[PDB]
Amino acid sequence: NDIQWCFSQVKGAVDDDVAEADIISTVEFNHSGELLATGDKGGRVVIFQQEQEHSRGEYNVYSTFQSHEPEFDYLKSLEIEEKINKIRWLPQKNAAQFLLSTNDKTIKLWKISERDKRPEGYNLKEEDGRYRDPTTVTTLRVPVFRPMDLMVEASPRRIFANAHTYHINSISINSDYETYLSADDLRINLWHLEITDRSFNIVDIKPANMEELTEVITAAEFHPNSCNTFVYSSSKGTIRLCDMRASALCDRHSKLFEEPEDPSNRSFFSEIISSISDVKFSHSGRYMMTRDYLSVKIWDLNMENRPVETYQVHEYLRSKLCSLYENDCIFDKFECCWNGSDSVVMTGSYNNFFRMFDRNTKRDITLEASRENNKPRTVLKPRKVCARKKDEISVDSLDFNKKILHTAWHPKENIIAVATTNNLYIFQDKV
Amino acid sequence: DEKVFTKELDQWIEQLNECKQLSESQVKSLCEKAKEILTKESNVQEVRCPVTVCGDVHGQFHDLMELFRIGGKSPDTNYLFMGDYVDRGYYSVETVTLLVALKVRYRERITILRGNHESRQITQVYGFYDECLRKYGNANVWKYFTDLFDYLPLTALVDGQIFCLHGGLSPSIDTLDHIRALDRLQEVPHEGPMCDLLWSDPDDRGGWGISPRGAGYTFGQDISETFNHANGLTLVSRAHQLVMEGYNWCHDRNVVTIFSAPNYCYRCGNQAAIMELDDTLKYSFLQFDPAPRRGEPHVTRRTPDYFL
Amino acid sequence: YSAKPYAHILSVP
Amino acid sequence: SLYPIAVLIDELRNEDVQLRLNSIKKLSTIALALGVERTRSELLPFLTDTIYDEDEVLLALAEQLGTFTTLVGGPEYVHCLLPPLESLATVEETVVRDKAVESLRAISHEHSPSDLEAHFVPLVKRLAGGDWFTSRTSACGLFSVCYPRVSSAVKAELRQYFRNLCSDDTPMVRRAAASKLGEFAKVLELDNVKSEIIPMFSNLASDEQDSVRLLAVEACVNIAQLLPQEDLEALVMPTLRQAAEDKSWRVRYMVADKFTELQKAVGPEITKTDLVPAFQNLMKDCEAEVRAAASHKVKEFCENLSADCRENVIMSQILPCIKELVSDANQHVKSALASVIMGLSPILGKDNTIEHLLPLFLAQLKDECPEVRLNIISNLDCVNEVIGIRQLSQSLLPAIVELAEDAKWRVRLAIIEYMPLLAGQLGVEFFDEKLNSLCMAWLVDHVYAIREAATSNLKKLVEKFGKEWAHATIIPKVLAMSGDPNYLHRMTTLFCINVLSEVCGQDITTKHMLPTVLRMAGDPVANVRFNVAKSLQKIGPILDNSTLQSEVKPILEKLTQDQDVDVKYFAQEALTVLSLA
Ligand SMILES: [Fe+2]
Ligand SMILES: [Zn+2]
Repeated sequence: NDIQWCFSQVKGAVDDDVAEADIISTVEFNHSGELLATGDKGGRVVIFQQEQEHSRGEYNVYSTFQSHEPEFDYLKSLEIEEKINKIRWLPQKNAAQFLLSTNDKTIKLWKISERDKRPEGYNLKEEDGRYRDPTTVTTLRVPVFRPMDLMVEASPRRIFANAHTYHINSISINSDYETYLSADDLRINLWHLEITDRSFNIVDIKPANMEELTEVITAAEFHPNSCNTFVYSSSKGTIRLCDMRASALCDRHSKLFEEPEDPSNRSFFSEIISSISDVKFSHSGRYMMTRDYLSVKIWDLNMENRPVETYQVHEYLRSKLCSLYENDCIFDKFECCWNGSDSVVMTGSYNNFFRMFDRNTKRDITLEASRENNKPRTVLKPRKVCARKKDEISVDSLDFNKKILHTAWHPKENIIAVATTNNLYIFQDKV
Repeated sequence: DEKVFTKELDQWIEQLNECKQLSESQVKSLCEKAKEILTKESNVQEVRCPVTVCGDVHGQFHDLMELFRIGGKSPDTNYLFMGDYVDRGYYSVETVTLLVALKVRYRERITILRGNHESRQITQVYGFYDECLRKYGNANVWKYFTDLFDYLPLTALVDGQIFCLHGGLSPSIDTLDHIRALDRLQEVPHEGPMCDLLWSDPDDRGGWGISPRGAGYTFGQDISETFNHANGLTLVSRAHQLVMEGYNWCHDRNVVTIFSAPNYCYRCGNQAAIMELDDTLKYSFLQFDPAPRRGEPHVTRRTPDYFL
Repeated sequence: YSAKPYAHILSVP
Repeated sequence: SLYPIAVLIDELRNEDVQLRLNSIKKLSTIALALGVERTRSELLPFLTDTIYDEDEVLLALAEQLGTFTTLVGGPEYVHCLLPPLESLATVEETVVRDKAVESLRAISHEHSPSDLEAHFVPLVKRLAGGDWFTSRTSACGLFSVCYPRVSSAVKAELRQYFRNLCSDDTPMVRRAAASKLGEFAKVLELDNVKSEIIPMFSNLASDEQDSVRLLAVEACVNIAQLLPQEDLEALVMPTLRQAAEDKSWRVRYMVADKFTELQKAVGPEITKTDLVPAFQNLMKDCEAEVRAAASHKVKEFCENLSADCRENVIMSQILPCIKELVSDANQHVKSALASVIMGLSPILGKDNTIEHLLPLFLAQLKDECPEVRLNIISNLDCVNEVIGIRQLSQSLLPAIVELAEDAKWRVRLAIIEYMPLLAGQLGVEFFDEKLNSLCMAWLVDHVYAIREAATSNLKKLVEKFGKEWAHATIIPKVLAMSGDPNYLHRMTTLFCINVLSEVCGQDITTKHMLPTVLRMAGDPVANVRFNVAKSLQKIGPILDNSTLQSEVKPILEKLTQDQDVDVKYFAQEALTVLSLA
């Protein structure tokens, strides 16, 4: 039945000192699954490598670097944050690894490589310990290579900057191994992975009169297989699927996915809670999952009028919408992810809770990412929230400062990474 | 020899014309000789008609080349810039270097005043220091240029009838003798007549006022009329405010604001203008658009070659 | 809603 | 003296990128000083796997390794260069990989066939079978250099390896295979091209990736040039027909962009039967880029049609589509059509041009876009030889006038740059009657760039129309600007005199232009005065030495006493250059 999730690892400070710069803002596995990268608010990217001797090894620190630095836009006299918005791994070209890291304005291509040898031997001097007198040398010696302890290097290969007027919210690589897209609030640009001085603006929904603004782009993503298909979601709860074969500019959407507005549950907040914060293509590519504030919707790419599935993440927050609006919690941008076989979907919630939904069995579980269970191979108890029986949690006792916004699934195994405000938890199943 | 230095300065000018910087020693020598030239110029410089009065360029080198295309090349055309040669631009270093080189080579043909951005604090905050550090790897160039900026004249007088300055009038300033009595060989203050002359603004509110800029005061039509009547000035040319049409009249054809940076901050989409004063004080405004270019990111809706 | 999360889109110097 | 070469060797380890780049660009000196055996056994192992990852350093190293055939010991030991290049063919940088592949191809020719089969073919097999798709991408470009010079068994192995590469999982390897398919098929036997190259070409042309499918058009061009005409219908033509109707606009754009090459390759009969409807459909395509690409090819495609039915095809099948392309919504489609529609006049003839092409010429001359009008005007050479330009003068004059007085000064500059051609084509009388006023009014434009362009235009017009026309028409008009109350126009007069003195002649310069140059030396504005000094410096060589010693020298001497520093400096420069003092 349900997967027996167990505590495996925790990475971060043992205290509650968030420091506001160590807060994780993105979690991502690579294509093989052995590497796990996290970016934080301070602009740092940390890569953990699975211990290789199916594979249930632990993750240890593999690399660390400063992806982005704080900047100042003199052109607008505004502080440009170094917070890492998205990290996307590229398919493995050679022995090195590559990723794309984006802040609000700039995308960077980073190469992570291992070096295990160094040059040895000198002509005009010794090994930097002393210099040699001129004319003393009468025999050339070409430097040789000698092994050294393995050390990991991270270097920025290409910078894609100054192309987005607004804050970038999405980057997505194309299946052709050649291009990718970056999407800010109102425009989607297409980049070539080896060209930094120009980009192709494929989508532009900026109105002529800015006081007539009604929609913004909240997420965008390429199809996992099809090289011509991509989707982008908006703050109105609609997803536009664009085909790049029809025309050079994708201003005319091929498909429009939107559910009819239910007049039953109308409220003052129905416009805010209907905004889509994340859209993810299934691994098979035949389904599409969108996350709004209160629910997770699964759409068949052949049916546009309604989703095929709808799961309610946290229904007990429906009566507490005003309170969540007062403290700006209603504007949180949660995420969602599929499993390897597109059968289970995982998303986050409040009070360090994350939700698993099984599509085959229609069973949902709530689990807690807490350090109080800091014992490896310990089964996580399911959690229940009461609107108070035994082992239940009252709604008014939930901590809304503890949000699980970023989660990742291992592309092949049953390993999940869950980012709380300051710690990163890695959970495995009972194997 | 004078001839060797003149030839070197010329070659510096043509080198700068394609937007490439100089060496640290070249910049230091240029700044030193520019200071030697400027230490003799009065606070209220006497400029002889005919002359082309230019507004802010704010480090837009290509728009400065467009300005030279519109109005002519120095020394054939007599120019008069009103400050703000740096900050908020991709090529502030090249722009200020070319302007200083032209001033040194053609001191009688080009007159450059001091803008509110010719300060050590402002240049560090708004990217001139950042740009020079990025292009050189040290703060020597910034130090030299900020040392030079102190010597720039505060104001200019054309034919004894047109008053050219960056900011505008000051409550503690009533006669050109008061302006000449100030000490301009210093950093721009946070208060006082010297700061007001570079931070003031015209306004429709009568009398003086409070400038939202944090420095200087806003004056009405009555103040400008009184100043013109007292000093016998036909017109006050002014800058430092962005205008979409390039040039704007105000205070009953007594103050004219000229902005010479088209597409201000590469985003405002405004027009630029330059005011040509003929042999008989006959003013005529030439408006121009940004010089065609691509920008460092060439973001376009036309399909690029890699996708074609 | 066009004020709290939007902000920077509508805000222009 | 081995000190400089020791410095060069040690600079290879330097942390400075520039020092390593300079030392890499001088590896020839290091290898020459080391010798032959030393380079083989010491320098090459050090260069085999370099730790530094700079793209420019790797590119320089890849370029250098392609010329070490002599330094390593000649063709006998040339295989010693295989390892250092092979690693360079694996890096993530496309340009470095391409340079390494080019160097490998360059040094493959020095291999003996035994060495080709013993060292180079194993290298190609290793790269093609590598675990990293950068190696497989690089391996696609190495098959054609080693195929012709190996045995039949090795040829079969290479063909199988290329077939495996054409079916690779990653799209980049398939793109590389599609790119190299034509040059590989060029060296295969015809039977193997029909038997093996054709199935790979068909499979790649129906790929899922658009970037791979669009690479099949060039392969179609290359393959069609090898097969006989009778085989094109059975083998090549269905793939081309499928490509012309492809869903992706990029494949159709590639088809339209290489339409003349396809027309030459397939031949006239297939062009009439198949390519004419394809061109008609491409000109009516729903994508503006495809329509523009097809519009660029109209003249060349129509010109190369078989002369037996060329006119009928153009007038009954191509012309109706051009008529709709004239009124297109897209600016660039209209510009592309305007840049080439002018050249259909010689093909059709006088009567057909008058009846059919002339309305299109008028419609494109009255277009709102300045670029369309400029493109139409720039290409009047072809029409001028079919129908006299006197018939088009009354329609060209309003367009030239509209372009010459545009609000945007760059449009005026663009129409200025074409003025000498229009003046030459339209004749002297028409220019004097109508176009003279425009040229004279350009010199007093507000924008200085327009004045300079008009000055150069005056120079070219003088060069074209001779000295007498310039003397009779423009010179009394350029001299009248000396009295302008604006000093800019006076300097414009001086600049016009400066540029005219080169060509107009010595006698006329001494008799007419000189009296005004010397007269403006007393101008109140110092700018005019030192421009007069520069003018006398420039036109000095044209004048006879007696004139310089008579009137130029006293004027320069007087200018050396001017109050302005610039006037004195430029007068002194003129005196020194002319050696008058
Ligand atoms: Fe200013
Ligand atoms: Zn300013």
